[PDB]
Amino acid sequence: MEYLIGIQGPDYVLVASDQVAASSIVQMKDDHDKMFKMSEKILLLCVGEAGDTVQFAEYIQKNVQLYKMRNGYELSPTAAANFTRRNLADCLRSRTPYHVNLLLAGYDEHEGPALYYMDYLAALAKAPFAAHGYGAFLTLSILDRYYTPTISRERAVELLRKCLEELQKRFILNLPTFSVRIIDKNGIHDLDNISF
Amino acid sequence: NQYDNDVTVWSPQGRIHQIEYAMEAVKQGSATVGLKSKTHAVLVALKRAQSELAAHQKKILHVDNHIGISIAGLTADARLLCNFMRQECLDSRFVFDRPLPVSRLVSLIGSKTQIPTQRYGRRPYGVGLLIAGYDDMGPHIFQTCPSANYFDCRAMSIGARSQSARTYLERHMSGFMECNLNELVKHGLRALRETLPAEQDLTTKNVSIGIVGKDLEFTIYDDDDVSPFLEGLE
Amino acid sequence: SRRYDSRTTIFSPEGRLYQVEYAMEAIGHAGTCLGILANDGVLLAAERRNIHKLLDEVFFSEKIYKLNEDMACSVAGITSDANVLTNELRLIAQRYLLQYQEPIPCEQLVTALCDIKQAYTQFGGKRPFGVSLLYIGWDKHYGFQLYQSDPSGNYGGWKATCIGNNSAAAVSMLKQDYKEGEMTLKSALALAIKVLNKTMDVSKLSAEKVEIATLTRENGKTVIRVLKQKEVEQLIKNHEEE
Amino acid sequence: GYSFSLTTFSPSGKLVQIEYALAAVAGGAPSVGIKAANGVVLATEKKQKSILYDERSVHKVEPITKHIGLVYSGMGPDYRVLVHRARKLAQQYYLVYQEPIPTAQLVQRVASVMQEYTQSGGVRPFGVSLLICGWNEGRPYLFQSDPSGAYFAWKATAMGKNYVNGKTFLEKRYNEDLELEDAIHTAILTLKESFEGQMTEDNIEVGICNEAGFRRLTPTEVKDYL
Amino acid sequence: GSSAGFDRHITIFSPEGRLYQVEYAFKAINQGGLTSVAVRGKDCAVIVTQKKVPDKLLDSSTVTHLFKITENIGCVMTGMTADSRSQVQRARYEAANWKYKYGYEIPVDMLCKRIADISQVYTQNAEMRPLGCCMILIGIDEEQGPQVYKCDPAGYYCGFKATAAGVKQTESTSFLEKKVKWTFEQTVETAITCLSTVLSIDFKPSEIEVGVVTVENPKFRILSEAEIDAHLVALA
Amino acid sequence: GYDLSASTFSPDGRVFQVEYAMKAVENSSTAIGIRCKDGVVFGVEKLVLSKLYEEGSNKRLFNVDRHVGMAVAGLLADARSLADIAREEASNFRSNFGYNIPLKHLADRVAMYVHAYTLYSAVRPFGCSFMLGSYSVNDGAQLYMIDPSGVSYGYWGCAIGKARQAAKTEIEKLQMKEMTCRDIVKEVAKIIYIVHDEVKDKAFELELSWVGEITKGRHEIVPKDIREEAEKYAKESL
Amino acid sequence: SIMSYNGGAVMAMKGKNCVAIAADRRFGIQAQMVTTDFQKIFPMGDRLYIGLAGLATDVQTVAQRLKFRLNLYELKEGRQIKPYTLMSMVANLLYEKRFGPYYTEPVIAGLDPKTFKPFICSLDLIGCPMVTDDFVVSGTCSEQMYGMCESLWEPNMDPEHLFETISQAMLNAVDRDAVSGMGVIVHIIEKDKITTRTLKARMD
Amino acid sequence: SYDRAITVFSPDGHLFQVEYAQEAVKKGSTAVGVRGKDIVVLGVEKKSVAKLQDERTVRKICALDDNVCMAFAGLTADARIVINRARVECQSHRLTVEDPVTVEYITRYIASLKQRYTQSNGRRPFGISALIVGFDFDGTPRLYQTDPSGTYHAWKANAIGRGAKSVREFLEKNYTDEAIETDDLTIKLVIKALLEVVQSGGKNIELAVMRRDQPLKILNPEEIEKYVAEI
Amino acid sequence: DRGVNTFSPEGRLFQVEYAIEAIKLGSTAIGIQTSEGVCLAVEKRITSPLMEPSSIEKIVEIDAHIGCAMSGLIADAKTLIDKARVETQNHWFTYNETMTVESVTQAVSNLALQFGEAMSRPFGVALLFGGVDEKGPQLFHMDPSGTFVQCDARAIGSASEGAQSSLQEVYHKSMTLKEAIKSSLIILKQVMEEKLNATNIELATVQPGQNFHMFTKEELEEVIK
Repeated sequence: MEYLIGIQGPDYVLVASDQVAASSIVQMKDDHDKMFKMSEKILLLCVGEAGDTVQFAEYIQKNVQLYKMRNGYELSPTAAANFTRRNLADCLRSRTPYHVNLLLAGYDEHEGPALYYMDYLAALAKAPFAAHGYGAFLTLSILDRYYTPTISRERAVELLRKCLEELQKRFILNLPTFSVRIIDKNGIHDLDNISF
Repeated sequence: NQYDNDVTVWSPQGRIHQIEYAMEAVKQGSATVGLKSKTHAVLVALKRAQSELAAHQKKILHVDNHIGISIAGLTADARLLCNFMRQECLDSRFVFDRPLPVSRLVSLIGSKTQIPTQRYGRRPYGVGLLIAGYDDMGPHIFQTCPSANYFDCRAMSIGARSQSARTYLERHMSGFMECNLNELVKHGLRALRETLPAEQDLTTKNVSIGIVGKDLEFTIYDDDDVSPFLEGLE
Repeated sequence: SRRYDSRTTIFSPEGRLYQVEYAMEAIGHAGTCLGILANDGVLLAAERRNIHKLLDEVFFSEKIYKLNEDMACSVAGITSDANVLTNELRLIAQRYLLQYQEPIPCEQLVTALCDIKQAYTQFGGKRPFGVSLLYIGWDKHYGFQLYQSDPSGNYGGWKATCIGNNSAAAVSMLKQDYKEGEMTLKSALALAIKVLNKTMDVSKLSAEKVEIATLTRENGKTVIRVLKQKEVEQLIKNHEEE
Repeated sequence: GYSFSLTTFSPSGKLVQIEYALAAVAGGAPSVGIKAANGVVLATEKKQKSILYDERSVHKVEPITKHIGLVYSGMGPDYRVLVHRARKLAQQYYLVYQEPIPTAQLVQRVASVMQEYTQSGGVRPFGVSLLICGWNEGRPYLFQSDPSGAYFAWKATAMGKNYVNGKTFLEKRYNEDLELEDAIHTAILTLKESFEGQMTEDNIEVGICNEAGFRRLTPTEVKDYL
Repeated sequence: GSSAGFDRHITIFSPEGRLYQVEYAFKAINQGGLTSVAVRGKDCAVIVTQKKVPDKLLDSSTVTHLFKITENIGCVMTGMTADSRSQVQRARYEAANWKYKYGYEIPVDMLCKRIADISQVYTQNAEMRPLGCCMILIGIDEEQGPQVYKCDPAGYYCGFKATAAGVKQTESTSFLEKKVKWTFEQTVETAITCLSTVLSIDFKPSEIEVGVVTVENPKFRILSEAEIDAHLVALA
Repeated sequence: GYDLSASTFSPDGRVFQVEYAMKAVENSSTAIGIRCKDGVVFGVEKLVLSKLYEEGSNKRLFNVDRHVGMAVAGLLADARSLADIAREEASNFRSNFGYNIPLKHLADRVAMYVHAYTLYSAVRPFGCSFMLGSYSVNDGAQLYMIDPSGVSYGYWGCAIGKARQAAKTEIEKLQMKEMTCRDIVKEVAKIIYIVHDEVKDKAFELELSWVGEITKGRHEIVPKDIREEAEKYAKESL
Repeated sequence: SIMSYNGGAVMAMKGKNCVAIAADRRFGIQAQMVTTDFQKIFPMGDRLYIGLAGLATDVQTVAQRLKFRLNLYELKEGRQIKPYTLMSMVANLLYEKRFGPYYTEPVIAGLDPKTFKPFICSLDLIGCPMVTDDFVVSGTCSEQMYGMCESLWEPNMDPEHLFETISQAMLNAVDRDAVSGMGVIVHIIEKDKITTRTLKARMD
Repeated sequence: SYDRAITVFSPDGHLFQVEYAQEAVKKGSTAVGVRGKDIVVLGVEKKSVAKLQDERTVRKICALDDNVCMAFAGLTADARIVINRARVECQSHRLTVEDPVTVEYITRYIASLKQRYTQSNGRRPFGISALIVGFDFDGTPRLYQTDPSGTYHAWKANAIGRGAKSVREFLEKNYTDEAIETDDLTIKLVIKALLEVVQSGGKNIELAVMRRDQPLKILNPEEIEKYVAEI
Repeated sequence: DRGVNTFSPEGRLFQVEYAIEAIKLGSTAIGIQTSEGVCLAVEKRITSPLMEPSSIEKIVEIDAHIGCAMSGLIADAKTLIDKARVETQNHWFTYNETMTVESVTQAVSNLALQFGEAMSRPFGVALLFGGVDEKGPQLFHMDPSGTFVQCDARAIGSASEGAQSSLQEVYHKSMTLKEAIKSSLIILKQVMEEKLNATNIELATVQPGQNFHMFTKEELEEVIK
């Protein structure tokens, strides 16, 4: 199972994900990126059924980019999140549904930082923090215990480290490294990988 | 004038000008002769040459083991009809495990080519054909036209100046049945030669032959293989 | 079939589209429609053609149609053709809202309708829609906006513009009276009346001969309203004293 | 069928087919519509060519629903098409909203159908003008829908033969405080101005619309008014 | 009489607001050279039509203009023969379908209206011409009694007390106009007399066709040569 | 131009395209059908336009069903299409109702199909006329004729083609009602030889077919030897 | 069941010249809670609200498609929809998916736009209406809600008493339900004002 | 469905409708492109310079992607359709080839679409001509030109629209290596060429330069005024 | 006004005849087939000095063993060229072998008369197909009527009548590729309005054992001398 996590601060959004690509019992790739850049201020974290994640994420990415080309400005995180849900829900009762779980992080000029949680059935929910996968069962309570709405980005990174450390000690799966990114008013920034 | 643009428009004299114009296409094509005996069916076509450096445009085509055809008029239409005939023959072998009787195949060509003479915006096939074949009822020579009518003939000629080839065939047709293969082809070459202008002659570069019979699959003779049939002709 | 085909979507010898030009001729004789953009809102002023005494009044207006929560439009040309396009505009706006959960930006709505108009002039064999439109709206990207589109599928943004009867003369007046970035709704309403008085040829302007709609932002929400006879009558009075 | 339009724009910006459809409407039998304070009246001249015709076999005034009535001027067979389509539209609306379609909503839908015939392939426009009446939310309505698909709300109007004089007559006789009974009288009088010879109860059709619903006046009732 | 563009070729409006093609279709009804007359009685409906068969090698029995639509509905066609046959075939189908989906026999006026509606479509669509024929329907309705309906190429239909169609239609209308302003024998005699008077011909049993429906015997019936002769002798 | 389309009525109420299609039938050779007491006999004057053609080429007598024969005149390609339409109609009827289609019903179906090509600009009217003959114990002998407009009638004797008028006069002299197929075959041959032109259209072949009690309800080509007597008798007559 | 996958409860109560609509705020996937501020009650006019319980994805989809339809209706008709007309509109929308239904049971509460008469109704997933004079409930704890409503509801309650009644009904009902809760939101619809209150509830 | 053949061959071997589409291109606003060392110059006549107009809403120069820009002449409504078709093509190419399209690749797609409308039933040809520029993956400058018939060619310098011949005739004698040496020298050649047909050359001319890995950098009124001032 | 599939009184399809007229306005292309291979030369016909000569493509590769020269409406040729490329690759996929020149030409020809009212008109282009298969070097020519034929030497385009005369007076069955390449360039220069350099013409050859090879600037100059 893959792991996703998002923490929203007063003026930024912090996201992280495991970099393991697996085939049955073997880790085929240990530095796989699960984040997709839709626009300058929007990141799409996607996990789930093999094949579906990339096909779906790329489809969204191409449509988000097309919107910007046709209008001259980027779609906001909220509009992008709803566009993603609409599409996911449309394929829900079709012959080819997309079994994917995702998080949409973004920064809107007027609205600020946003974090969106979406399950495979296309239910959309805005949240201060969220996680996906089996690991979410061991880390959600940790976020509940230490998270405050005015948490700074330095404290957020420490909070993320706490969650990832818990996975190292409690989780049965081997997830040694994580991609860490932050989105704010200056765009998407790559932070150092958190490795164990 | 106002009655010669569409195929769906009947003229006041009870004619369809577009179909008559499509018959003109067949008349300008190089002549081809088709005759038969009691055992064989022969197709002889005068291969025309657009240039002095180009090859002679093919006229005789294999359709099936027992059926061969010669075309005069629009080449595009000929290929379309030949493809249709080939498919009909293939269907017959796939479903009934036997060769499609020639007469039934000609009937199928007739109905297919009639459809476009009654529909607005469609045009008639601008090609005439000579169909040689051999089946249970013997050897056959059929002739199709752009107006979807077809004829069963003892001998026939179509194309430019084929009237004189038909004139020749009319007087020599009496001794066609008893005629053996070799002499039957001669009668065919002689009739085809009549359509040519005095100077020009039948060589191995402009004469293609097609033969089918009692114990012979339809075979096309071109270039050096037609030599034997030509050599010894007064 | 070919004998009766009018061939509505073909190029003429000098590269012109006759049906499109003929539809523009029809729009030129229709009721006058004028749009003016101000700093605190936009307005639409249209001359009424239905003025018969036995006519009844029971709709929102005559030439002004609300498209969504933040947009309105005015039409000039074939009335029944305008009904078709106005209904289509409403659907386009609702479809955008269903997909992104946000109101469609003004310019995006105009562009979508212009695509439908362009399609009629290129294929299909049908006569084009004989309508010209004026759009007024507010969105979060560019605030207050004003657009005008025509039968060919072309459109453009304007500070002040006019379509319909005597629009060329109305545009001239606007050029010498519109102050870029120094206009207000009250000052725009006066200009509208002034311009409308000149283009119209019936001496007394009259409140019954016109229809005026304004679009403003009130407490974080767009407000679109058609001025009542009293307000319009008062505006005409002002011009007399003006 | 032909996929090209039969109604196109002329050099001066007109759609001649629609104008020719209006000429067919103008040469039709006279029709009057008058909106009273508590109802609407639809009156039409229905003069048969002879006494061989069965007066009670065909009607010109038709109900669309329980609260909506229709009348036309122009081509009878074209009118039948629209009546059938209007009834269908009214039922579709009822199936979805479970409430009788408001008169204005029905007129809009009928006008949309008429607009379609001025742009769609291989067809001519309808050669008829309609007068629609109805009662919604304690209020009477009177609409007119022409060949182009345009529709107007009227207080009182006339169409068909000599409609221009009928409208002038109505302007000098109609008042806003008029009652249904009074409206019925002035409606018959309007028809009388353009009528030929002897208006009986068999050569005119009258329909009324009030709070009880829309109904075609019976010949006996019409005789009393005459 | 103004014209413009293709208004005399297809069913589009002319400058006056007329449909020339529909008007030409009415002239096509008179091309056959026959006249039909339908009369409604107090408890019966009678249709009489001219029966001209001067070819002599023709099988007289197959030459007719009277048709059975359903068991209780009869009709007489006037105009182009092939157009009439297709219209009769369409009416038979419409009636059968109505019975199947509604569970009861189609009323005469509903059938006429249905046929008229199909005819209307031809006057509005340009790709097809209107039929050059006229259909008169008769039958007994449970409450209204005997019915007589007629629809034409324009898509117009109506119920009549008495009506006619064809070459001598106008004079038949006038003749019946006075008479109308009746028992089974009187209705039948009136119909035969109208036809005879307007055509100036002393009819013989095999020169006319008679169709009837009565309240006692609602089934549409065609009179035989012997039955028609009895009426012809009583009129003489 | 009021005569360019089948969907256009002329000012005097005529469809000129349908009438132009009838001209094509009048240019064709004569075909006659005679209905007697025992069955129906068909006779066609098949013109031999060339000596190169085989005997039996371009036949104008078809079998549309076991008990139904069809004689045609006009555009052969149009006629062949109509014969296929009729064959399919007969076959369809047997599948749906389980028995031999009645001739009158078959004539009605084909005529309406023919009538469908006279209403639009999209298609053109058929350029041929044909006769339908049949015989069954229940129905007896039947003979129908359908022309380009779609009208079909039953006949005692019929003729189509160029000499349709001259042939009709010859047919009226016979008392076919009480005659039998055997003696009628010779008469049909005789009439065709009389109406045949010698100056124009030189050289023709006589086509004969019949259906009745003598063929047990099966439509077929008249036996060669029986046609020999008829040809002999017709030659001597004229 | 598909209707208990996300949990949730909605109830509408009729008072004297007023209506009340309430719902839980929990959004969760099976046993795990994801958020505690999920919207289940959507405005459909000035004095007309709709509450949706059931599958979260269908709750959002139905609300969005209904908004799409209502908006077009208001523009075309030029008026605010009547409570009863909205019920029919919703039933029609749900019936279209007769064989492949939206997993949600809507609850409508409002006052008529001209007479201000209280109106409440509840529909099932197929689109069958249940117009009542007292209350309507929907969700995973409907049995508990029925119990609370049947014994607490009284006719002709004023806005204050109606608020107390619906509040107690929802609070005690959701406390006996494992997948419903995490807060309760209540809307009191009066002729002149709309009052929205969030209640102090258990978060376990 | 309308299936009438609109574009057919004429007796002399010409396609009438295509020639009529070219007539429409001649009435369009003048556009001029010029190839440079490491930047491409596009100059379009602004013409409509009304004081009540929102200039940003009617731009002739557009972006097809992040690396390709284009100018057009002729029917403006037809142009908007083609531009949007190309935008979708660029997006599709990035999701199936994992790389941006080259200048010639998008020119080919656009030209192929134009050709398709000259041989299809029920439709007339597009009434526009386009000038496509940009830089390829490596970094070389390109200048292509497509017309209504669907034929496209690469050019060093080119003009389209009204009085295109005049600007083309003058472009041969003024296009060199020294002239396109520096970036500010590529803006000099264009303007002069435009000035031979543009009435009151100055505020009636729009400008745009496409550099290396740099977005559509439209020039401004004063920016262009500098060059106009000196000239 | 007539339809696109209308026959003329002399038995010809008007549109097909008009399409052949269009071929006459096109650039001259020459094809010569010898025992050592086939060469294709086409006049670039550059309209202006500001136009890049490299962008003009009158000779293209259909497959490794087949080359193609076009003349007439170049935009219409692209549709046929792509069709031909797809045909050969489909043939390779299905039969694990190369398609013959004749087969490719036949497949491309079958799309010529497929128009009506789907193409709305015939293609206004003529094609020259040159390549090597089991029968050795082969040259085929196809025009707008759908007619295709094998030829020893052929010229198409504006000056095809003049080019043909020269071709038939200087062509023999034994001539090598070098002679053909030189001979074809000699005739091209004689019928070309402009001067024949190495930037205003196109040349390509296909020999047994060698792939389709487009001569470079340097290789043309050498031969041009």
